[PDB]
Amino acid sequence: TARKSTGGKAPRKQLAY
Amino acid sequence: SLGIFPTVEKLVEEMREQLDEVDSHPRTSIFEKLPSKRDYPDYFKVIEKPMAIDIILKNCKNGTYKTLEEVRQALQTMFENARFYNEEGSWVYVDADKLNEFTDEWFKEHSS
Repeated sequence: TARKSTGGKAPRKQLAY
Repeated sequence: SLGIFPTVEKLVEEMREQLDEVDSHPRTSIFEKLPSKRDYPDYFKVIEKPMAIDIILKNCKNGTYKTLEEVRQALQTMFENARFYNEEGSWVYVDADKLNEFTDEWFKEHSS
């Protein structure tokens, strides 16, 4: 699947805390 | 001596040639180096053993990994870290799974 436009990771939401 | 570096460098080049079908990004891109501790400090508190392609290559050159078995486990850890940290179906998660399927085939051939 296409890369996120900024190149960032895709953490699960709970791990973004 | 270079130990197993020549063989693992070949594996890494083959991995880098696995490109996404839509945007052609190499599936290795996000695994080349560890996440920045500045950008993702909490990654280092949830992932017990960080691993990336640069570390695997350096470990082969410095003798820390002397066997393909060791590299196999390092890659397994790297992919497990990505499947734990990133949303299922995200670009990072899919790249981990596609690369893991590729490396599994390569290790099978090198264990035949």
